Amino acid sequence: HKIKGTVVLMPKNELNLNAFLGRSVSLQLISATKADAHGKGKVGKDTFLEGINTSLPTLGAGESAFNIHFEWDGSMGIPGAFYIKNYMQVEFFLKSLTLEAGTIRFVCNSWVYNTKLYKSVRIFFANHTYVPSETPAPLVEYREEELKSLRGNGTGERKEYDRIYDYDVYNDLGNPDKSEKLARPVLGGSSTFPYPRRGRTGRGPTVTDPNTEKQGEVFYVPRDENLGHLKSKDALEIGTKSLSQIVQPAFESAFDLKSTPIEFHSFQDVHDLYEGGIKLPRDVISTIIPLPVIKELYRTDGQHILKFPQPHVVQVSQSAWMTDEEFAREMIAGVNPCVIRGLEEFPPKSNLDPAIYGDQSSKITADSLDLDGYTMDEALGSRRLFMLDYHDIFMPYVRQINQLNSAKTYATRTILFLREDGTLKPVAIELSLPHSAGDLSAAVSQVVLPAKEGVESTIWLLAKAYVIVNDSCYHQLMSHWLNTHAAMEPFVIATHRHLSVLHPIYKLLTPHYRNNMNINALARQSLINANGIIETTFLPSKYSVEMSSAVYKNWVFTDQALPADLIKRGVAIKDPSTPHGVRLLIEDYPYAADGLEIWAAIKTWVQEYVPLYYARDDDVKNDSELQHWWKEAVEKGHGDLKDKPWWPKLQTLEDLVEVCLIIIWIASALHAAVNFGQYPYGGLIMNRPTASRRLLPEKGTPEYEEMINNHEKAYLRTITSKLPTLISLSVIEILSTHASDEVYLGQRDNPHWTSDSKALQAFQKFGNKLKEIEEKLVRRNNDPSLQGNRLGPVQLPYTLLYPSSEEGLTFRGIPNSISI
Ligand SMILES: [Fe+2]
Repeated sequence: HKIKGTVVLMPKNELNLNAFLGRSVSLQLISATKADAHGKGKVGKDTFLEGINTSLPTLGAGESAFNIHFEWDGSMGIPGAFYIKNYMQVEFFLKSLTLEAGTIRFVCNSWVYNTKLYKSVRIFFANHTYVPSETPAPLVEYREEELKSLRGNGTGERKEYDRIYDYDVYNDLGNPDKSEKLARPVLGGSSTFPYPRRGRTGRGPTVTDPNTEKQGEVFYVPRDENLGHLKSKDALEIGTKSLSQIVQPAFESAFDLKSTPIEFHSFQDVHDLYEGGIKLPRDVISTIIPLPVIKELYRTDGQHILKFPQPHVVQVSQSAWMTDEEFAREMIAGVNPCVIRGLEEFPPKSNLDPAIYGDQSSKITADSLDLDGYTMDEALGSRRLFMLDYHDIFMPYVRQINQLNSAKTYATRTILFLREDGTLKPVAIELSLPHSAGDLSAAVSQVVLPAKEGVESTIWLLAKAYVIVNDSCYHQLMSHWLNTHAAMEPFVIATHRHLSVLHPIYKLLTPHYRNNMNINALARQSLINANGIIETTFLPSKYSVEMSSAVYKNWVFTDQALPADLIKRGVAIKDPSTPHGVRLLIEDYPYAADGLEIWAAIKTWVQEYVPLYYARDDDVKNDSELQHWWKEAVEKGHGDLKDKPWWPKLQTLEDLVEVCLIIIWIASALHAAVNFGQYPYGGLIMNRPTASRRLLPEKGTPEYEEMINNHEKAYLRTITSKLPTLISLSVIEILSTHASDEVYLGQRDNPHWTSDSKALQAFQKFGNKLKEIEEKLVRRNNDPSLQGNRLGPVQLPYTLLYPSSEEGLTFRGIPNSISI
C-alpha cells in the first residue's frame, strides 16, 4: 500500500521543527519504469511531512529527520525521482530522501526556496548512474528539461535563489562610475585581451561605459555553489571582503594619524609581528577583534596588540631564508615550484623585438660563473644547467610599471647549477631594463653574482629580492589565479549546463569543483577588482590582471598534465623504461617526485572508472551530453583559444581519460601545491616580497651609502612597505588555512553518491592507494640522504603533497577542489 520514507533537512539558522509539519512541505514521487501517454514517468500525489523522527542515532550536526509515507502501488513501478515544494516563507537545505522496502536513496544537498519563487518545480533523481543511452525511457525528457532549466536563456539579472549557469567576460572589475582612474580593460572576447570566461551575473551596464558591468553588493553564484558552513570560522571566503572594506581602512587610519611608525626600520621590526606583536590604537583593535574569520588571524590582549602566527619558514632558523641554498631550493620545493626550466645553450636567448626594447643579448658571461669546476660545455651536456626566466615575460610591462609612483622592477633571469650533491645553487642574476631612443631614465641593466661580504653581498641580496618580486607576482597571478581558479571555472559551468546529475562523468568531476565559483566571485569583488587587494599590495598595481591575459595567450590545456609540463620545461625526459614514463633531471625535485605519485594514483582511478560506463571508443563518440559538454567548454568557456590545434577531440576512451585526469589534477594537487605554502613561506615578507619600490642605487648617492651602513634598511626601503605588508600577510594567512569541513582527495561528502558497487570499490582502492603514498612520502622526508632538497637549512619537511590534513594552517593536505 505505502512506501516508508525519511527526509533529512537543515533549517536555515544552521548553515522550531513542528513548523515543517501540517501543509508546509510536499513531496511527489516520479516513476522510472511506468510512463504516461507522452512517455513521461508517472507522478504521485502531493504528500506532506508527517512528524519528527527521533529514532535514528546517526544524524550530523544541525540536521533533522522527518517521517513521510507515500501511497504507491506496484503498478506505478519503481520510483526514480521526486518533486518537492516548500510552502514556508524561509528556505531550507534539503539533504536526502531514503525509501525503504532494496532501499532507494536520493542525495540532494540543495536549498529549496518558497515555491512561488520558482518557474518550475524542484526535481531530484535517485542515486543511479546513466550515460544518456542508458537513461530509463520515462526519465529521458525530465533529464533534458532539467539541463535546459540550468542553462537559462542568456538574459536577466541573476537572483540569490537562481540555479542558472552561463558565461560572461571579465568586464566587472573596473569601477568607472566612481572614477575614470578605476576604469579597466575588458578581459576576454578580443585578440588583444584573450581570457577564460567566468559565471554570468547580469547586473547590466555602468552609466559611463556600456561595456563594463555595474557594481553590486552581492556577486551572484548559482545557489548551491554558495556553501553554507556550520561554524562561521569555516567561512574563509568572506574574509577578503572584510579585509578590503573594514580592516584595511582601520589600518590606514593608524598610519594617517601617526600612531605607528610608517616604515619598518630593521628586520627585527618584521619579526616582532609574530613575537610580541604590533601595538595599534584602541579603536583600531576594536574594529578588527569581533569580525568572523578575521578574528582568527591574530592573537590579541583585547586592547592594543595584534600578534600574527609564527611562519613555518622561521620555526627552526629565522635567518636561513637568506641563504643561497634556500633561495634555489624554494624553486623546486617552495610556494611556486613549477617555473624553473632546463638550459641547454649559453648565453640564454630572448624572443623579444630589439627594435622596441633595444639589444636583447644576455650580458652574463660563462667565464664569470662558479660551476664547482665544470666547464660550461660540461654543465650543458650533463644537463646540470637550469634557469628561472622572467626576462621575456616581464620586459613588455617594465616601462609602464616603472612610471608608477612607488613601483620599480627589473625583468629578471636567474642561472642555477645542479651540484654533484644533488642540490641547486644560484650562480648569476641578470636585472634587465628596456631601452629606447628618447628615454628619460639613466638606469641601466646589470648582472649580479653571488657574494657573502661587503656592499657586494648587499647588492646580491637585493638582486634576489628583485627576482622574488617577479616570482611572487607570477605565482599569484599566473601559477595560482590563472592556472587554477580562472582556468577551471569554464569547466564547472559547462559540466552543470550539459552533463546531467545522473551522468557518470558529472559524478566523477563535480567533487573537484566544490566552492570554486564562490571563491572566484568573491575574488572578482574584492581580490582582483580595481583598488582591490592584489592591486593595492602587488608590484603591477592597475596592470596586474591584464598581465595574466597576456600570459593566457600561451596557455595550453594538454601542457597542464604533469609529465608534459616537466618535459616542456626541460626538467625531465621521456623514458618508457621508467614507471612514470619520464626520467627526472633533478632526481630529488620534491614537487615533481611527489606529484608523479599523486598523478599516477588519479590516472589509475580514472582508468578504472571510465570502462565501467564506456566499453569502446564509439560509446564516447555517441554520448551526446559528453559531446555538447566538450564542444561548449572549448568553443565558449575557453573560446578565445578555440582556433588552437592542440585541444583533444574527445572521440576515444583515451581522450576521455586524458581530459578527466587533467581536470582533476588541476583542481586538487596542482592547486594544493601552489596554495597551501603561501603563509608558511610568505609570512615573512623578506622571504617573499610582493613589490619593489626603487631600482639599484648609483654610486655616490645617499642610497648607495645606506647599502654599506644599514643594509637591512636598504632592503626594507626596496621591498613592500609596512602598511601593504600588514594587509597582504592577513590575506595569505586566510588562503593558507584548511576549513574543518574540507573534503580531501580520496574522500566524498556522501557514501551513497552512486548505487554502482563497482564504482564504489574502485573509489575505495583509490583512497587506500593515497594512504600508501602518504607513508612513502613520510619515509622520503625522514631519509637523511634527501635532507638538502626536502628540508633545506629552514628544516621544513616538504609535506604540501601529503594527501591528508587536520584543520588549520598545516602546510599539508590535498583538497578535492579549488576551495580557497
Ligand atoms: Fe587558491
